[PDB]
Amino acid sequence: QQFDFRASMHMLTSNLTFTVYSDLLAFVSADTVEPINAVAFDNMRIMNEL
Amino acid sequence: LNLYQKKMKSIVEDFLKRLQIFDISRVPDDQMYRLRDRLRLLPVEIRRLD
Repeated sequence: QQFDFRASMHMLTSNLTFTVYSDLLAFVSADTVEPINAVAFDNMRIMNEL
Repeated sequence: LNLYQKKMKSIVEDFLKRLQIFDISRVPDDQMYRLRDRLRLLPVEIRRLD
């Protein structure tokens, strides 16, 4: 093929400046009550024989 | 008093002890609880209650 400039010159649509994140989750801050205080769908208290 | 945290495995222990003969450590937490289960239904002594 012969070469024709015009037709080979294309413009470019590119976004600009990302920052890709993996793992995710991590951003989650989470603690836990003290075991002696649990509950199931029940809501009364899992493990309740003092 | 809502003491949901003064796990009663406590009182029973002392109780039994105070009537020597019984090798406390050498008796499963179980029986002990059941022991509370019965105690609970007992009337304080006016004195006590009052």
